[PDB]
Amino acid sequence: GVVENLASEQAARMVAMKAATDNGGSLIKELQLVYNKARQASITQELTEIVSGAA
Amino acid sequence: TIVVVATASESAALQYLAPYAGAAMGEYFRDRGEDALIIYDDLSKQAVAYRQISLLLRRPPGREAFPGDVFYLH
Amino acid sequence: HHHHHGMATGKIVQVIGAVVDVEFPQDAVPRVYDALEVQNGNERLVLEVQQQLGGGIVRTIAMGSSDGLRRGLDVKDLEHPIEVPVGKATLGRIMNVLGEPVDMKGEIGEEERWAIHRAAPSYEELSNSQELLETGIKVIDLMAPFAKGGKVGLFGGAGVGKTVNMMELIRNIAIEHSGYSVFAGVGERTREGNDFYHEMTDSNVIDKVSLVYGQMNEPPGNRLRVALTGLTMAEKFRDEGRDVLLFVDNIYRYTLAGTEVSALLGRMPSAVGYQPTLAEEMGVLQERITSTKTGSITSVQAVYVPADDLTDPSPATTFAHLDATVVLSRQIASLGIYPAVDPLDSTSRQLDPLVVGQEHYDTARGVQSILQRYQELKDIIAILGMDELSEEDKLVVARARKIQRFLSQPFFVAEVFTGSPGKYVSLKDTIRGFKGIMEGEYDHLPEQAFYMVGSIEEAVEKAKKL
Repeated sequence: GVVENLASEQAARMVAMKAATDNGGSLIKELQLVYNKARQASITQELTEIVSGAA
Repeated sequence: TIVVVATASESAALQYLAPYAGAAMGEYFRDRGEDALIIYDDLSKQAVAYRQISLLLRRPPGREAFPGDVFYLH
Repeated sequence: HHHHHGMATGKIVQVIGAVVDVEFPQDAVPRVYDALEVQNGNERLVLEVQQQLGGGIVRTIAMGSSDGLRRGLDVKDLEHPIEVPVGKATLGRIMNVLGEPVDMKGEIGEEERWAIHRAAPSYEELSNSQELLETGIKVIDLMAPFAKGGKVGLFGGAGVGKTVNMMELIRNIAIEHSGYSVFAGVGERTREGNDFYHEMTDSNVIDKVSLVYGQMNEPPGNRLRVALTGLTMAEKFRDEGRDVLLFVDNIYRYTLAGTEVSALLGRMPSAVGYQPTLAEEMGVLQERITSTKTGSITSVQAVYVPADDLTDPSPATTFAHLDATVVLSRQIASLGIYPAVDPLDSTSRQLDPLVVGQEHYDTARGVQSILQRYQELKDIIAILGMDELSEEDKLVVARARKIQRFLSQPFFVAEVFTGSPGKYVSLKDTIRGFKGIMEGEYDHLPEQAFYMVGSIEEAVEKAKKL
């Protein structure tokens, strides 16, 4: 009966790591979508040119 | 110890020219064979003091409307 | 490009760059589209006056160049503004950017010669009912109800290509509906014209389409001025009895030429590297392709976004100016199917809601719910095993695989190029067969005999005859 501890621990860690790897930490990748707007902030770097370069 | 007191509604020559004016009152203990110290506190509130006197006269030099005191006065 | 009547005007002044600051007449300036055919060098280089000024030196901008001119070039006055040659007889050869040709002779069929600046959007006599269209396919018409004379967007990568859309749309839409489907092109390659045009010899569309492309060797004003040929040449066939259907190439020429030319002229405009003329050209040009009483004006909205730029005008103008946007990924074409357009994210607002009927609502709800509910039983269950496969996995996998692999009916693109037939898929077979026999009824069709079948009409005899 000791096989249920290693099989349940390895199966629970493999199923929890495979299922949680696409919903937990992978959810942080959704924050990278916000980075798609961060490039718009780079356009603000051109606004300062209106007070220097473009005058 | 002495301390040059300056309010927020004072002239721009004190905060913008604190280093050129503080040497006359702080150079008596440094250039005479004794120990001296200059506690230059609140720099961001002083280096920008020359900004309002630079952007109002139609003259751009530093970043975000600033003068040329970062490479000459330093 | 204007009708000169008099040939007077005056001399010039400054000629630095592309700014045509020629001093023509004093108190006799022309219109906006009335260009002055100046004799700069040898040819008659015309310059469109974008903004008139007093004295004579007006802010004009030419298309090409002056080919070496002096400081005092003689100009000429015109009368008719934007007098180019077009008409409904342009379906026969490749067109240019000024109403002339690019392939053979004849100026792309010389016929009428009216105003090049056509009307944008109008009502009253125009069709305000906005009827639906039918392309005649099981994975284009049955999955997305397109409107008659609309600007449907496009997305995705490769898979279909120009040969499948041009060859499949140049025979089914041309015979199933009366009308001439033309094309355009702004910002293409110099070698593609020596290869893609060969496709016109493999589908017989050169005699029914006016290829108006500008390539990319010219500047912005000489290559981005292809809007007068499509609007001026497409209005002669759509307002006579036929239905015009243009096809754009990309948005890099109009966006780069419009933003760079409108923002690099010494004037401020929009932000994020954009210009202030995007709402007028996108809103006025996007609403011009509408249905009328004499014919529907359709146009293939093939705009290219700037790598999914939501802060710029590509996602807002492309997603807010067009209607339905179909996407074609590599998963539908990498397995070995005919149609590369997937059923996910490829529908309009009146194709899956309660604004059609029981056929479109039952077929869209059953195909969308069966595809979305069956797409996870073959991909997410492959990492574990097939031991827990009940009736939902076998029925959803067999119905989803057989319906997805058998719903791609072949059109007339491979009938004169590869050799496979199929004719055109009807709406009764795809709308009355994919909602009942593709869920849990008549499970006798396999995967090899169900391929290359016209909707669900040809798949019934293949299960017992093959």
